[PDB]
Amino acid sequence: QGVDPPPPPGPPSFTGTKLVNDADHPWQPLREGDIRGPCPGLNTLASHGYLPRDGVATPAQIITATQEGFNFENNAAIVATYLGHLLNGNLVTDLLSIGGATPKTGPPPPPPAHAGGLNVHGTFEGDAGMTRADEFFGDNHSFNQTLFDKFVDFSNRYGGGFYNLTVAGELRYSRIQDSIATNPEFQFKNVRFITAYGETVFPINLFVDGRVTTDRKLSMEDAASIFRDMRFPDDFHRSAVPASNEGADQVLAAHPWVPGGNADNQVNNYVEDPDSADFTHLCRLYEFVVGSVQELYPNPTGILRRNLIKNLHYWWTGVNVAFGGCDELFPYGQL
Ligand SMILES: *[C@@H]1O[C@H](CO)[C@@H](O[C@@H]2O[C@H](CO)[C@@H](O[C@@H]3O[C@H](CO[C@H]4O[C@H](CO[C@H]5O[C@H](CO)[C@@H](O)[C@H](O)[C@@H]5O)[C@@H](O)[C@H](O[C@H]5O[C@H](CO)[C@@H](O)[C@H](O)[C@@H]5O)[C@@H]4O)[C@@H](O)[C@H](O[C@H]4O[C@H](CO)[C@@H](O)[C@H](O)[C@@H]4O)[C@@H]3O)[C@H](O)[C@H]2NC(C)=O)[C@H](O)[C@H]1NC(C)=O
Ligand SMILES: *[C@@H]1O[C@H](CO)[C@@H](O[C@@H]2O[C@H](CO)[C@@H](O[C@@H]3O[C@H](CO[C@H]4O[C@H](CO)[C@@H](O)[C@H](O)[C@@H]4O)[C@@H](O)[C@H](O[C@H]4O[C@H](CO)[C@@H](O)[C@H](O)[C@@H]4O)[C@@H]3O)[C@H](O)[C@H]2NC(C)=O)[C@H](O)[C@H]1NC(C)=O
Ligand code: HEM
Ligand SMILES: [Mg+2]
Repeated sequence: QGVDPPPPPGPPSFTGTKLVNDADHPWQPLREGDIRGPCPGLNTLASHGYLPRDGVATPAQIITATQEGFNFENNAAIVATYLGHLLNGNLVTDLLSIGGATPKTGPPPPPPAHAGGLNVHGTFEGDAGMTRADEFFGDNHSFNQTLFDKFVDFSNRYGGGFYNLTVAGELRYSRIQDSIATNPEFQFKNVRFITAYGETVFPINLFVDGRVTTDRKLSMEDAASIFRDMRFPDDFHRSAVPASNEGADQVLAAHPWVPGGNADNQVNNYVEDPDSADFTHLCRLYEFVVGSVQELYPNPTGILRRNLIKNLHYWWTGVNVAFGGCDELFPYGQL
């Protein structure tokens, strides 16, 4: 009772700004069974009906929604979506939960695979987020007001009351320090190291109304609306261009940092990891995930094997462009 996975959707026909908070996409409250998770973007899209409102969707639905709702760039959408799906989705039913585990993704895969959703900590979701607390403290998915207060503080201190690139640079480093000091299991390597810098600029490039073209900066009201209430600002117009992680290099430059983590279940004991992916060694990330998938799926056969092969190729198509050329791996051979 499986599905044949379609290739990834391409870019939208129209790539300009438009009203996305419109009559066909109203904010609605959560009903019982509806799933939300650590991504404010996907949360908002589900709560406006760009995604299924229950928070379970196909990879193709996620790509279309991120493009339609926010003008997320096509390749960035492919890289993030199939990463999330390979690690956390059900490859047979072609369904991914944007939060925790649910029967809505269908019959479970064979362990060690889990199809447990974007909430699963360790390989995609990780530490030193802006509005979510590290998993060590007990909840890696819920909005956290204490962290949002720090968001506001840093915006007051560095951005005249608004979130801009200067704020992003300072906040990213401070949050890393918070975790070093307080989380003995703190990890900041591989996937998390790369995705964390991109996440800090998404509020600027995607959450700021697209009619704003000079001095792009996010108000705390708009930040609260998306990060906490999963709601587009009134009359929200998406980015006038497809966009992703522009400026992430500047965030790293403001406080140069190396992948690693706290060693030996001890705080204030951050050790570099020289084998981790970084921004000049991106193909390492590709290989780490192919390997993680091999751990989840040690001996797949049948429809599962087929869908794995397809989804792996789909992910490579995005990664190849985004990382500037990586040799494709074939852990389960070819079709
Ligand atoms: C995110 O948000 C933040 C917040 O909104 C934003 O910050 C702004 O960033 C810009 C720069 O990008 C800031 O503007 C710059 O300010 C520099 C520092 O200003 C001080 O020093 C000036 C130079 O000193 C001379 O004069 C003093 C005596 O006053 C003397 O001791 C020195 O020896 C020296 O001779 C000084 O002129 C300036 O005072 C003026 O401005 C203040 C207000 O800031 C005003 O109260 C004064 O009356 C007076 O008008 C101040 O004391 C400054 O050096 C710098 O100038 C360069 O650039 C301009 C053009 O941009 C050139 O004309 C000039 O020749 C220099 O090359 C520039 O003006 C701005 O102040 C920040 N705003 C805030 C609120 O912090 C970030 O940019 C945002 N980040 C992103 C990524 O967007
Ligand atoms: C919302 O998110 C926040 C931020 O993550 C959560 O709050 C944190 O909760 C943890 C767990 O209780 C706190 O951890 C402890 O912090 C000590 C350091 O405190 C200093 O620094 C912080 C900021 O960096 C200041 O707030 C604080 O006043 C101090 O100046 C550590 O020394 C503690 O270590 C002990 O426990 C660990 C774990 O068992 C051991 O490994 C250590 O050896 C040691 O015994 C500890 O880590 C943390 O301080 C909190 N941070 C903040 C900023 O408040 C919220 O719980 C979360 N939920 C909510 C409330 O919405
Ligand atoms: C394309 C598919 C997407 C996937 C699979 C995805 C997945 C994730 C995951 C798993 C996290 C949590 C990582 C963490 O902080 O621990 C996350 C965080 C985040 N995502 Fe997404 N995301 C996607 C698209 C988007 C889009 C389009 C935006 C913006 C419009 C966005 C904005 C964010 C932001 C800002 C965070 C950080 C939240 C915080 O630190 O408080 N994402 N995403
Ligand atoms: Mg996190």
